[PDB]
Amino acid sequence: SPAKKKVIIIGAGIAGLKAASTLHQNGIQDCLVLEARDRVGGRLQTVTGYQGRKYDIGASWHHDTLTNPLFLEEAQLSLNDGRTRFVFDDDNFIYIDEERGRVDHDKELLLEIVDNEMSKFAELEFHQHLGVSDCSFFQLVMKYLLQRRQFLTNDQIRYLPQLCRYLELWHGLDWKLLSAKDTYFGHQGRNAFALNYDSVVQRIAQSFPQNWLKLSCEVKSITREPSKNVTVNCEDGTVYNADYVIITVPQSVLNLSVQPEKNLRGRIEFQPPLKPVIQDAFDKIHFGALGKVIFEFEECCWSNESSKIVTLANSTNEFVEIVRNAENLDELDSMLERETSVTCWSQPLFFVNLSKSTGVASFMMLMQAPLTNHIESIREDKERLFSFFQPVLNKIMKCLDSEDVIDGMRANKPVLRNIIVSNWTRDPYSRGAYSACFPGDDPVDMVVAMSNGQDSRIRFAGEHTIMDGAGCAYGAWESGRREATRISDLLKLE
Amino acid sequence: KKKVIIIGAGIAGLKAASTLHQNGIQDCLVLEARDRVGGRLQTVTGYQGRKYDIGASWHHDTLTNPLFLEEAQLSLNDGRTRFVFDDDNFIYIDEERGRVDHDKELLLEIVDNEMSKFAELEFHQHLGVSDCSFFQLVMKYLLQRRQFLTNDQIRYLPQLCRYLELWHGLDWKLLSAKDTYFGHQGRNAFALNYDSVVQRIAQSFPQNWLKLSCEVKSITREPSKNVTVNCEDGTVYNADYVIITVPQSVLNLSVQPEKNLRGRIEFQPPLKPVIQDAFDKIHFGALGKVIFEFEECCWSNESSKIVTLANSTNEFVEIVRNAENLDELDSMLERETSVTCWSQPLFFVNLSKSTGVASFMMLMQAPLTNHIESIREDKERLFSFFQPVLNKIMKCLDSEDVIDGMRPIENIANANKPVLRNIIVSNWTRDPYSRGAYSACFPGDDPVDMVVAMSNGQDSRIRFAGEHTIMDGAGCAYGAWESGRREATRISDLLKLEH
Ligand SMILES: Cc1cc2nc3c(=O)[nH]c(=O)nc-3n(C[C@H](O)[C@H](O)[C@H](O)COP(=O)(O)OP(=O)(O)OC[C@H]3O[C@@H](n4cnc5c(N)ncnc54)[C@H](O)[C@@H]3O)c2cc1C
Ligand SMILES: Cc1cc2nc3c(=O)[nH]c(=O)nc-3n(C[C@H](O)[C@H](O)[C@H](O)COP(=O)(O)OP(=O)(O)OC[C@H]3O[C@@H](n4cnc5c(N)ncnc54)[C@H](O)[C@@H]3O)c2cc1C
Repeated sequence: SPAKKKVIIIGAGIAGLKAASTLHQNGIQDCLVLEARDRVGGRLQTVTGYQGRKYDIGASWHHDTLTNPLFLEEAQLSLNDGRTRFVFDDDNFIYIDEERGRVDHDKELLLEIVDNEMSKFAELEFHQHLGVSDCSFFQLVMKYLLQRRQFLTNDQIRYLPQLCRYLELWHGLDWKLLSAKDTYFGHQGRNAFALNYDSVVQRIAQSFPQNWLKLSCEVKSITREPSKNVTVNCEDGTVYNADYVIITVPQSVLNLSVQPEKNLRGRIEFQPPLKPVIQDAFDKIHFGALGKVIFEFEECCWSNESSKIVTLANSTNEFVEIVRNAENLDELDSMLERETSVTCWSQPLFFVNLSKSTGVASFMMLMQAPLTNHIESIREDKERLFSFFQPVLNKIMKCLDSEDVIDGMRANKPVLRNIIVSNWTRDPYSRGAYSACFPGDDPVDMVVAMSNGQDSRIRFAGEHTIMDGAGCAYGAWESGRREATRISDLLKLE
Repeated sequence: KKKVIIIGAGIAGLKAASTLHQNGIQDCLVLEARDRVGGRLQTVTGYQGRKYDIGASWHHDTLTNPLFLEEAQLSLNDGRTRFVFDDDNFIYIDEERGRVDHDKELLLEIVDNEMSKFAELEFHQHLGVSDCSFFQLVMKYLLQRRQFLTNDQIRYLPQLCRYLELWHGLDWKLLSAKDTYFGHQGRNAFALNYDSVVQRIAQSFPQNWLKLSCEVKSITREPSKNVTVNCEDGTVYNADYVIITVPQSVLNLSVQPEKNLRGRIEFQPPLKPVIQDAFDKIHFGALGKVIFEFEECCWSNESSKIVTLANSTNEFVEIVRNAENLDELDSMLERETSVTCWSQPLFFVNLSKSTGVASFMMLMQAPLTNHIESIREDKERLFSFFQPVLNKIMKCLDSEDVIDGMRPIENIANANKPVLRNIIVSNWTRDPYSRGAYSACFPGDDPVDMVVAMSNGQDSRIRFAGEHTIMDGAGCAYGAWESGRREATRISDLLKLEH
């Protein structure tokens, strides 16, 4: 009964899609790509909004364009057909405080400058020196303020910590949940806003046999018969046999495997269960929750000075006073515990003014955990969403020379037509955005256990399974290429 | 006759004396060729009593700079102001285009940042695979990334990124690519009187130790147990240990012919190969300074850091687009003079915003430096040479063209126009006791070598100190300061532990 297959890939995200592509390109046939959703792409998904406008609600950028192999590949194509597949949209950040207004490039505040000194401080804090304890990003910032208070103005002490939190939008984590050791990292060059990551997804998906793709099939278990064979079971009853399998489900979905209860959507029952090294790696790495909100307006009636805008959370002069009077990190903690609801100003938010970079009168906004989890939970209540983001949307329009926003969801004033929201934390085949470090996490344990496979036949691919480009679309891509190559060679020696 | 002999009263030599004294060492003296202390640290006085550091000006790497932290503690204790954090957002000016900084369409700072990453990736974990000139490195980048750069970015980015010339005091075709990018361990603090630092240390040991105008010309280390030193005037001192702090450039004369060169010291026996071979790894740049003193501030204090970019050409762009490789671009870059204020980048510190003084402190680099210090006394010519960039700057700062008021001919209808009252220029390249600014790398150079050679010393008795004898803070005031405490400590114990 079990139909024979050379290789069976679980998940049609970019890792799985590139693993299949690699296999076909290497002359391997009789393979399959099992995907639980009714589409390919995984965390790469482009959606349609007001008037046919398109937005990437998952990944949006090609990072590290200096080294990024996926980007380079895409750039080569565009060098021939002259087609526009991406656009370099890095720009000078505009920072907005609710009270003070724009604080970027300010001749008195000089925030970007002290931020740079802070990064250096963090680097001098962990780089080189072995054995330093980890601690949260927030605690790292307080330590910086404490040690350098003699060289900072009251305004810098107040607004710097809030401006530094834009890093929260790189991890999808609040600074008190984020590992200080993982916060900073060098970007290998400018980023490139993909103009349809779906275009990248379809190009790869289409580079191999289409009857290889099986959508809407949710894998529920994988068994290794200690006799060169692997049994896979789709929920739709079908059973398969294969020499090899490449598992590319999110680290969060795979986690479900090391816990009791098998009736969880997306969970895969492994027999034998995943090795202890893999099991144990889950206690040393976690998952962040970066989310997106697409604010679509009728037309562009605001300044297009920049395509990057960050709204700072609220700060107070009281905080400055506490920093001035604290004797040590211990007292600052005590004094800081000063005693109410969560508003659009309770945390930083990162806005992408697509008007300037793509010409579309819309804003792409990034949010972090825990806000992401609350906002996605009420993803349906548009009225409530507008109320929540109304004050910061207004403050932006002010700073960008415009009037308060008008709710046109059902000539001189910005009219909001639609609001789109990500759903990654509530989606069972997602359960979050991507791998992230809580203080104490060592991503290396997971990368090592994943790339060494459960055994010779059961392998892993995905953004959480590799070092360079970890968490990125291109890293997931490379991992796909990594596992398919190892298998092509092995089979090649058949 | 003496226990320790310190040659040079720069900050390296003065710290070394301060230390020895701090460890109760007796009978030590400081021999300085000049008629003052401070070496490359010199604060001069100009119009209306304004003071300027014509040598070192900033405390670099304030996060780790131990000299700076010491000054900071002093300030915490007495409230006296010893420095100010003058880092600021740079204003970049092009003769034709005007301001090109923080531009919504040019975004030069962002690509310059990428430019920096690329440089790290090229020399990263490769053992520094064959260095080239900063200029060459920049061309590689332009070529390899042209597909992702606009025409104007290709034109102005190379010019803007040359601000790095003012950090080395070397033009981009003479500068080592591998050493072009530095750490910058935190903000910089402008010393509000480095003379305060020099004075403090000079006053921390026996005032009778110092001997000014004493040019040392020969250091003889007899296989016995004492060293012999003789100033040019004839006086000969002999001591247990000797800490030589003269600048690398001067020390590099000991390995040349003709002991008639001013400053050159004759070693007996000669400097071992290791040391002499160290000088083969280039070194010594020529950062220079010009101070423009105005009657009063009549320009906008938008920033305290202004950089005028050297002229560029669209013709250059066209060539980057065409070249098919590094060799074709290299040769396709053949344009067949005259040096003007626009032939190189110039760095202007607008002291009005940071220190409330109506002056500009301008930094220049080799080969321009030597030419400008050559005519330092020709005020009229100095004015004509920089007049165009000065006006270009004043225009951008919402002011008028400069008026020459250096002579006793003041006017009354010039209250809205900036009035230049005086110009002050350095003389480091032409001063025999400095012969340049400080250690620097020509492509192919390797500082580690001279550092180890100097650090190791000629022997347990003939030691070295100075901004070229250390790794952390190399070429900086604090590096020289530390190197001084270093040799001091060693010699200290070798004497304290004895009897
Ligand atoms: C909001 C957001 C923004 C992001 N922005 C960026 C960015 O700007 N740049 C960047 O580089 N990265 C970004 N990322 C990360 C990037 O999207 C991911 O690294 C990458 O898409 C992960 O790819 P993958 O192939 O490993 O996994 P997917 O996460 O691609 O997983 C593969 C597939 O497994 C399927 N699957 C799960 N369970 C089962 C099952 N039981 N049976 C069958 N199939 C199953 C899933 O449905 C999924 O399609 C972002 C992520 C999010 C969530
Ligand atoms: C234009 C300029 C700008 C600078 N800006 C900065 C800055 O912003 N920040 C910073 O950290 N550094 C700066 N520096 C560098 C800083 O000035 C030096 O690192 C430091 O002063 C070197 O100190 P030193 O003690 O090693 O040498 P000096 O160079 O201090 O040398 C010591 C002494 O040796 C004496 N000497 C030489 N030959 C003989 C001889 N034969 N006999 C007796 N005595 C002799 C000299 O006259 C001199 O006084 C700058 C330098 C220049 C030229």
